[PDB]
Amino acid sequence: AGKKVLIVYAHQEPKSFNGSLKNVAVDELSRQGCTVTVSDLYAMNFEPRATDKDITGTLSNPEVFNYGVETHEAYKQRSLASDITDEQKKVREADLVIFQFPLYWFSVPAILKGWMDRVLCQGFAFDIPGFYDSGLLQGKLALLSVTTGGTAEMYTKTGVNGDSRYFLWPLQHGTLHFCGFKVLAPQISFAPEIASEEERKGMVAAWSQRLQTIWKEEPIPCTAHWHFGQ
Amino acid sequence: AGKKVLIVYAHQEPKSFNGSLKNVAVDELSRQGCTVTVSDLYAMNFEPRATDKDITGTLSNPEVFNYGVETHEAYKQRSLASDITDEQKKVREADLVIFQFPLYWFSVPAILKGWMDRVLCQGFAFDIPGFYDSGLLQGKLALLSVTTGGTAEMYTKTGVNGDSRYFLWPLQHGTLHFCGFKVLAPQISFAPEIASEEERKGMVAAWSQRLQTIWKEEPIPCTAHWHFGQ
Ligand SMILES: Cc1cc2nc3c(=O)[nH]c(=O)nc-3n(C[C@H](O)[C@H](O)[C@H](O)COP(=O)(O)OP(=O)(O)OC[C@H]3O[C@@H](n4cnc5c(N)ncnc54)[C@H](O)[C@@H]3O)c2cc1C
Ligand SMILES: Cc1cc2nc3c(=O)[nH]c(=O)nc-3n(C[C@H](O)[C@H](O)[C@H](O)COP(=O)(O)OP(=O)(O)OC[C@H]3O[C@@H](n4cnc5c(N)ncnc54)[C@H](O)[C@@H]3O)c2cc1C
Ligand SMILES: COc1cc2c(cc1OC)-c1cc3cc(O)ccc3n1C2=O
Ligand SMILES: COc1cc2c(cc1OC)-c1cc3cc(O)ccc3n1C2=O
Ligand SMILES: [Zn+2]
Ligand SMILES: [Zn+2]
Repeated sequence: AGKKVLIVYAHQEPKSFNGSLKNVAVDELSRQGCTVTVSDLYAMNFEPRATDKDITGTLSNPEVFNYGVETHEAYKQRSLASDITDEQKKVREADLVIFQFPLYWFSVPAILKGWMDRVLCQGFAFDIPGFYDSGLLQGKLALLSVTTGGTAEMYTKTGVNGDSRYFLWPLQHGTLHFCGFKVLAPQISFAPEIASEEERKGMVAAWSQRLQTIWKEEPIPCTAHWHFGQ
Repeated sequence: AGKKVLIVYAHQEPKSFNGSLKNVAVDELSRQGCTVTVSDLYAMNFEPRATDKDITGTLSNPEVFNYGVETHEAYKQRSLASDITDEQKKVREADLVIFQFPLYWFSVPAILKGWMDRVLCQGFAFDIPGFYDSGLLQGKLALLSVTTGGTAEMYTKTGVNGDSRYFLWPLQHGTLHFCGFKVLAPQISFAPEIASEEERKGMVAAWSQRLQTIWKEEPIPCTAHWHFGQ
């Protein structure tokens, strides 16, 4: 060994700027000798809803359904639906998880929100006492690669949309950090669509360039102060 | 006369704490003589995924699928999927929209994130320009009614999960304010699974009692400072 990378990718269109950034991630990490896996959520028609279908066979209480409880129990009893256990297997084996998505409403698209809701269950991603620093996925790196509609000016502390780190908190701290990940600095590709075919190629290339030294990188301190303070 | 209310409700179990909060809201608004509609997302089997199935007419650009561009043009042409347009009709008629959901990863369950992704499209909820204070849904009130797993103390600036207002940002500001809603103070029912019987009953009745005077409330100043202080 050797390192393993999972790219969780959430875009409808392979020719898109998200497609290109995913293809460049695959090419470059593959070049370096890395083991690479991609979850293309839309091509998988990945199920985003948290429902009782997520548990196979019979339920620990079919009278009052409690998703958190029943999925925890199904995880321990190897009874989670196979789309979920497949995703968990890829996360278990990965040293680095990259999420590649367009910003939808200051967050992840719903299909990707559902991956997080469904795959990162109690028992697998976290437990009492295994959370934040002690989360079950400790030692793994996570990285957000996000494209925006709005320009970098719009995302400053006194722009319309506030500081980028404001929306990153629920994903980076609330989700990734809670599960044990060390979170690398986000990669935000601002406003690809109102940009020349040449600021674009430079955005794709700095992503490609950045992946070259990805393993030497230091994890951000994932704190309230990092996201909000000075 | 004569207010209209929409409750967008995202929970699997009618007998849950969310279910109760939703029932008391129906009962209380109904008692006041308000017109009440409930979108029960899980029971509608609501589609969270933003796909090309959401447009039924000729695509603007059939070679490269762009979801934001296609749904904007489908909106103006009236070729959006009818599940989207049924929701837009409920929103259009409403004076107040209440979101009732359990916090999933510092945000909304994916089914409800899909509601926001698919229903609040360009042309309907905002335009460029015509957002934030100029958003197209100006005039309407919005309220988040959220239940948590973590306690109020968790949930504080010096607690593990940070201040509760940190995770409201993408939802209150990035989504609702952007579309032009005035945002009412969120209702957060902290840690109902941990609470005693009387503490739960008191939480239900606090919601009930708040709704009695709901139309006399001023919105919050929905800004970086309200969310983040400092
Ligand atoms: C429901 C919804 C909610 C949204 N919410 C927000 C929000 O909160 N905040 C916000 O800022 N935005 C938001 N947006 C806008 C969204 O984030 C952007 O539309 C998106 O990030 C653009 O990424 P893309 O890959 O789809 O762009 P694309 O349109 O696919 O890419 C831009 C251009 O680059 C070209 N291209 C493809 N590959 C390459 C490459 N090899 N090199 C050079 N050019 C290439 C493409 O052909 C295209 O012309 C939202 C959009 C939707 C639909
Ligand atoms: C995928 C996922 C992600 C999550 N992420 C987070 C997170 O990021 N942060 C966080 O804090 N939490 C998180 N949670 C926890 C979640 O927010 C809570 O479990 C949820 O808010 C609890 O609400 P509920 O309606 O399901 O409670 P229930 O378990 O249904 O309610 C608790 C008790 O109240 C009882 N009850 C129902 N109605 C009444 C009434 N009329 N009067 C008195 N008692 C009543 C119920 O019968 C039950 O016994 C997550 C959970 C999941 C499954
Ligand atoms: C500049 O900051 C934003 C840009 C955009 C949106 C939201 C933003 O701040 C909350 C947004 C929602 C949205 C929804 C669609 O269906 C299509 C495009 C969208 N869009 C953007 O370009
Ligand atoms: C106290 O703060 C949290 C509580 C909980 C979660 C995340 C939290 O902080 C980010 C969370 C994720 C989660 C996922 C499941 O499948 C079932 C239960 C869950 N759970 C909680 O109780
Ligand atoms: Zn953190
Ligand atoms: Zn605001």
